[PDB]
Amino acid sequence: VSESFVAPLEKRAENDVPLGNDVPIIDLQQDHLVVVQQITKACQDFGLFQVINHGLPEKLMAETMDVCKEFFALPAEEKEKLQPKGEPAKFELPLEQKAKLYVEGEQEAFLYWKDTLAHGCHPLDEELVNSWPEKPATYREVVAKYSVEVRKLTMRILDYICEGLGLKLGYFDNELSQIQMMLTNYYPPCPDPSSTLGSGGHYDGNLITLLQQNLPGLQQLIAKWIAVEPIPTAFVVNLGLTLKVITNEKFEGSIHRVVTNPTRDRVSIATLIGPDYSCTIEPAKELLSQDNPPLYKPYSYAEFGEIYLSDKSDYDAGVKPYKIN
Ligand SMILES: CN1[C@@H]2C[C@@H](OC(=O)[C@H](CO)c3ccccc3)C[C@H]1[C@@H]1O[C@@H]12
Ligand SMILES: [Fe+2]
Ligand SMILES: [Sr+2]
Ligand SMILES: [Sr+2]
Repeated sequence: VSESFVAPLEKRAENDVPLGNDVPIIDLQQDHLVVVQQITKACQDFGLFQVINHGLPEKLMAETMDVCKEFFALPAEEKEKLQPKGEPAKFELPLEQKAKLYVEGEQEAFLYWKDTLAHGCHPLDEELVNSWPEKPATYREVVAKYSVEVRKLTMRILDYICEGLGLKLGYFDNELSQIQMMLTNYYPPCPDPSSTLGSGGHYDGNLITLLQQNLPGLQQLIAKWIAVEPIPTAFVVNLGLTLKVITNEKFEGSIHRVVTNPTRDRVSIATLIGPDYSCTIEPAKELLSQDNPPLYKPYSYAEFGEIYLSDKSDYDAGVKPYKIN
């Protein structure tokens, strides 16, 4: 492969990462309190779990994966229409909600073996959807329905989390969940998987992420890496760095990466929900005491975002400047 994609030695993936047998798989059609308790335990101990019987239509999950795969099968001439000034966009602020193709990497500078389609999804209006891909013809109809359903499920999970923490229901149903970025990630086959990464190890910087996958490649850091079993009808829930801060580290964030495959391509669909760039992030005051003093000072989400997107020297580089006590 091109030297551009060669990861530094220490960041390269080992060839035989074991299945995470202890990744919680949570049935949302259990009794209400059982769901609250199992979600709370997974958030406290792991920061990554799967949800099944989650109420989002399996047909809609299949139709969305279909139209996302159809998008990445489009010819160059169509994909150029989402490359500002002839090039993929960068994950840097301002992060606009109009649809673009994105390149990603670390600055021993290297690129991730990944093409990403990203756009905002909330609130859904004519202007936003008109900024989405024109092809395939059904993308806008399908992804509009998908985005509304994934948000519905994410807000249910956040309210289970509220009940587990002892926060009032709807605590996150405000500026803290105003941004909904849908990242469709395309990992083409890689001739040298031993040297490349689909994505380096990271927390998602936002509040919470729901991830739809049907093929292997997602791994979690627990410093042992484990493989997250693809369940095509499930969502992987990744707790974000923002939720780690707001819970005053009562909850773990998900540190995850994606490895490349030499033979087959992979598409994943990540719905990243989190604060507006104008938000102030701090540990929830309702949970603080002399026994539980704040571990972070209040900070600008915009200021955090700039560091999070640029500085990859450590997983929590984004929040290091705001650590106290
Ligand atoms: C692999 N990268 C990581 C970093 C990057 O994430 C983002 O762009 C999110 C989008 O809301 C973001 C969160 C907080 C602040 C700013 C930006 C793109 C992908 C994704 O998995 C994360
Ligand atoms: Fe991620
Ligand atoms: Sr180009
Ligand atoms: Sr347009």
